[PDB]
Amino acid sequence: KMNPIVELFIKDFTKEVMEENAAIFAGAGLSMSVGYVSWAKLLEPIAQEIGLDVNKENDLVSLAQYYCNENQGNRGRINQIILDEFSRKVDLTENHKILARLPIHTYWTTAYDRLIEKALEEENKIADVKYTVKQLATTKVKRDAVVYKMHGDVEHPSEAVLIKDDYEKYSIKMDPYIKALSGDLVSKTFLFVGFSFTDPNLDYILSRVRSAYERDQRRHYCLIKKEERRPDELEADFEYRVRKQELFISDLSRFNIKTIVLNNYNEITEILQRIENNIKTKTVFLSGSAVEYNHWETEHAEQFIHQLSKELIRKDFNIVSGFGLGVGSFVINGVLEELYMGTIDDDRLILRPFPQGKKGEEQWDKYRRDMITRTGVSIFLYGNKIDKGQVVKAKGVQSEFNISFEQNNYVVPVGATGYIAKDLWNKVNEEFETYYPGADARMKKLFGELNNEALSIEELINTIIEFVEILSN
Amino acid sequence: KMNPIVELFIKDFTKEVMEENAAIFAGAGLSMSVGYVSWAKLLEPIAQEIGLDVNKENDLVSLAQYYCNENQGNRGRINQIILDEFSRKVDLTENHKILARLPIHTYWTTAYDRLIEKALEEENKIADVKYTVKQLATTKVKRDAVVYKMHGDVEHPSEAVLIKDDYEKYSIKMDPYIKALSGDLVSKTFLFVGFSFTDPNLDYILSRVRSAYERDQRRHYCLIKKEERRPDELEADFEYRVRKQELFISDLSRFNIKTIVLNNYNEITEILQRIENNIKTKTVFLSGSAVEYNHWETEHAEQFIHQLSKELIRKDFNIVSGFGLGVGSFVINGVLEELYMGTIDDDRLILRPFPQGKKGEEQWDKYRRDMITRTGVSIFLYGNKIDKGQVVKAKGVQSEFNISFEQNNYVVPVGATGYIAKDLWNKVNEEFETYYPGADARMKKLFGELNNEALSIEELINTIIEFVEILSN
Ligand SMILES: O=P1(O)OC[C@H]2O[C@@H](O[C@H]3[C@@H](O)[C@H](n4cnc5c4ncn4ccnc54)O[C@@H]3COP(=O)(O)O1)[C@H](O)[C@@H]2O
Ligand SMILES: O=P1(O)OC[C@H]2O[C@@H](O[C@H]3[C@@H](O)[C@H](n4cnc5c4ncn4ccnc54)O[C@@H]3COP(=O)(O)O1)[C@H](O)[C@@H]2O
Repeated sequence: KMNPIVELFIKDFTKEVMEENAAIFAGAGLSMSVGYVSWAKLLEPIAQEIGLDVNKENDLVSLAQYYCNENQGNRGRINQIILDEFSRKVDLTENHKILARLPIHTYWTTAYDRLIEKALEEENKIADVKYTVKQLATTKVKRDAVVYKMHGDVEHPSEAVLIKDDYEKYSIKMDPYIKALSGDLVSKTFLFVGFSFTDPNLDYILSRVRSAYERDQRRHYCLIKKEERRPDELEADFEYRVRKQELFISDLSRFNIKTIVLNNYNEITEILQRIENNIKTKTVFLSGSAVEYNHWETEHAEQFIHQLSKELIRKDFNIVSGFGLGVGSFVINGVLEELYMGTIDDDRLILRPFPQGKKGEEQWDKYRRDMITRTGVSIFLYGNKIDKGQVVKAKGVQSEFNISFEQNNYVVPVGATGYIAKDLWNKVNEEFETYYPGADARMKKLFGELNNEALSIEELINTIIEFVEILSN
Repeated sequence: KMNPIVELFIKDFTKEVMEENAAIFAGAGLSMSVGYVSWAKLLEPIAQEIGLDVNKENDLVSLAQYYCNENQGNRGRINQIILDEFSRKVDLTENHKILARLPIHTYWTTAYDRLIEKALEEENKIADVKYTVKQLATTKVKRDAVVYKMHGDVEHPSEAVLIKDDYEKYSIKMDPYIKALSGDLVSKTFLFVGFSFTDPNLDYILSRVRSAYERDQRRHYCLIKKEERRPDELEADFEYRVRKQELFISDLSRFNIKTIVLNNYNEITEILQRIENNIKTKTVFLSGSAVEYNHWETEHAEQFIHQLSKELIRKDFNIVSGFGLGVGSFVINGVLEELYMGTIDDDRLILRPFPQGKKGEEQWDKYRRDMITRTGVSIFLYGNKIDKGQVVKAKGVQSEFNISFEQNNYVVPVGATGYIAKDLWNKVNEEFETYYPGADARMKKLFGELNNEALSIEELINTIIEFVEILSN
C-alpha cells in the first residue's frame, strides 16, 4: 500500500484507463534512467565553446541559441550531438514496458528517443508515430496507440525543437500539433510523467486551454518527485526549495493539473505496476470440472456456482471460462441471470469450449494458454472428472494452475470444493509467501477460510469475492 | 569626327541597331552622373559600424556581407539605404534619353534605379520591366523595349543583389535570368555602357557562353574610359594602372568583347548622339512643288527628279514625300524604278498626300509636322505653284523648312532649282554656322555648289547625294 493520495490517484486513473480515455504525456525525464546522458552533459562542450559553463546555466534553450548565434545560425554540431546520443541502443526500462502494456492509445512526448515506440513494438502493438505535420493526415490501420513526438524525432535532428528559434516558430510551423494537443487536453485525461513543466510550448498550450475553458478545465494528473536535500546545501536552502516546489505545484493546479508528490522515481514504477494490476485482475479465469461435488449435493453446488458467477458479474468482473464439464453451464447461467436484466457483452463473458477429438487435443495446450492469458486472477473449483466410471481428480485443472502461475496470475483455489482445488489450496498454503508475498493478515485469514467446509453458499461466496477484490483493488 | 576606332564602332553599331538586333547592357556607372551618391559613400557608415573603412575597401559586396554577418544576417539597414538613395527624383541625363530614342528593344541593367524606365516613358514608349522570375512569363502588348533589371528593383530592396549571399544564390534563384542573358548574348549584339566587368554573375555568364561557343562567340562592344593620372599618384603608378587596364581589355577580348577606350565620359554621349544621327538621317524628306521648273525644261527637270529619287533609294535612304504638285509623281516614279527589280516596301517610300478641302487644311499643319517628324534630312526642290494663272513661289515649302529647322533636321535647299528653294539656300548661306556648326571645307564647297545652274543632272544629283551622305555617314 502507498499514500492515500497515491491510492486515490491510482483508483481514478485506473478508472480512466479502463474507459480508454486516458493519455500519457512523457517528458525527457522518463528516459533519463535508461542510460542516455543528460542534455546538460551533451551541451557542456557546446557551452565551453561560447565561453559559458553549462553547470552555471539553467536555460539550456538559450544556451543552444547562443551557440547557434556564435556560428551564424548553424545547427550541424547540435544535430550531430543529439543524433549520436539519443539514437543509441539502450535496454527499455520497466516504465516504458508497463505503459506499453496498458490500454493507452495516446502518447505525447517531448523526448527525441524512440523508447516508447520500441516498448510498443515489443508488445506486438501497432504504433502510429507522428512528428511531422504531414504525418497527421495519414492513420495506420489497426493501430493500438498513436505517439505524437511534438519536439521531433532523433532520426531527424534538424527538425528537433532545441533552440529559442524553434520555440518561437513552433506556433506557426507546428500549429496542427498545438491544435491536436489542445483537443486531447480537453477530451482526454492526461498523466504527465517525467515532465518538468518548464517547456514554453506546453505553457502556451495550457494557457490557451485555460483561457478557453476557465474553471471547467478537465482534470489531469502529474507525477513529481519531492525535493531532496543536497549534500552541500543547508537546511534553510532545502526548506526554501521545498516551499518553491509547493508554489510550483499549486500553480500547476491553476491549470487543473493535480500533482502526486513521490519520494523517489521508483514510485513511478510502483504506481504503473499497481494500475496494470488493477486493470489485469478485473478479468477472472473460472476453472474446474465436477461430476461429484465433494460434500455438497449436486443442486446445492450448482446454486453455489450460479450465485458465485452472478456476484462476479455484479462486482464488475469479466469472467473467462473453459466450459468445463459440470461447471461451465452453471457459470453461464449465472452470467445470463446477471446480464439479462439485455444482451451478452463480449467483454463480460468469454467462453472457450475445448475442441473435442484427436485434432483438438494437439492444440489444447496453446488454447489453454491463450484462454488464461486474457485473465489476471484464476479461480479453481472442484476438479473431478469421470474416466472409467469412478470419480478421478482432473489433470486439466493442474495444467491451468501451472499456466496461471507461469503468467504471474493470482490463484484462488477454493479448498472447500475439494479434489484438485483442495490439492492446489494445500500446495499454496505449503509455500504462501511464494504466491502471495507481503500478504496482510486479512488476506491470510481469507485464504485460510477458503478451505472451510462449514461455510454456507453465501459465506463462501462472500469470502471468495472479498479475496478477489483485495487482490484487485 | 572622332578616333578611327570610334568611327568604325559607330558604323558597325549603327548597322546593328538599324537591324533591330542590338541590346544595351547598362551598369551602375551609367547612373553615376545623374546625381545619385556613390555606393561606397552609402556604405561608409556601414563600413564604420563594423570597424572597417570603405575607402580602404575595394570589394563592397564582401563589406556588405560582413555587415550582415555582424547583424545575424539582417539586411534592413542596407535595404533602407538603397531605397532612400536610388528612389529619389533626379533629372534624366542625356545618355538615357538618347538610348530611349534609339530603336533598341533589349536593356539589361545591374542598376536598381528606374532611369531607363523613365527615359523610355518620356519617349512615349511602352517598357516591359522585368526583375522577378514570374515577370518573365508575361509580356506587355505592343511593348517597345524590355528591361531586365537583373540585380533587382529599387522599390524591392530586399531582393537586390548586394551581398555575397545574393551572388551565391543567384545561380539558383535567378537561373531563368541567366538563361535569358545567355540567349541574348548569343543572339544579340550587346553594348556595355557603365559596366566595370567586376560582377561575379556577369563573369559566370560570360564564362559559360565562352565555354559553350569557343572561338565562335558573337562580338560585343564595351565603352571604357582610359585611366587618368590622380593628383597624388606618380608617373610610374599611372603607367602601371594604364598597363593593368590594357591587360584588363585583352581579357575581355577573350570573351570577344571589343573595348572602345574613351578620353572622358562625355564621349559616351557623343557616340550615342552620332549613332542617333546616323539612324535618323537615313530618312530624307523630299519637299517641293513646281509648275515652272526655273531654267530647266519640264522633261529635263522631271528626269532630274526621277534620277535623284532613284539614287536616294539606291543609297539606302528612305524617302518621305508629301506628294506635292509637279514633284510627287516623279519621285514616285524614281522609287518605283529603283524598287521594281518587286513590291513597295513601306519603309523605303512613305507617301502622305495632303487632304483637299476645307476640312483638310484645318489639320494640314499637324499632318505636315507628323510627316516631317519621320525624317532627319529635308531636301527642298523648286517651290513654285499657280494661284491666279501666274507662277508664284509656294508657301507650304517655307512651312516645311520651318518645321524641319524646329526639329533640328538637316536642310538641303537646292538653289539651282530656284524659287523657294533658292530663297532657302540664300537664307542658309546668310547664316551658315547657325544651321551647319563646325562644317568642313568639303561641306561648304558642296553647299555652295548646290546653287550652280551650270551643273548637269548627273553633277547636281551627285552633289546632293554626297552632301546628304556626309550629313548622314
Ligand atoms: O476435467 P479436466 O481434466 O480439466 C478441467 C478443465 O478443462 C476444461 O474442460 C475439460 C472437460 O470438462 C471437457 N470435456 C467435456 N466433455 C468431455 C471433455 N473432455 C473429454 N471427454 C471425453 C468424453 N467426453 C469428454 O474437455 C476439457 C478438456 O479436458 P481436460 O482438460 O482433460 O479436462 C475446463 O477449462 C476445465 O477447467
Ligand atoms: O505648293 P505649296 O505652297 O507647298 C508645297 C508643298 O506642299 C505639299 O503639296 C501641296 C500642293 O502641291 C498640294 N496640291 C495639289 N493640288 C492642289 C494642291 N493644293 C491646293 N490646290 C487647289 C487646287 N488644286 C490644289 O497641296 C499641298 C498643300 O498645299 P500647300 O502646302 O499650300 O502647297 C507638298 O508636301 C509640297 O512639298
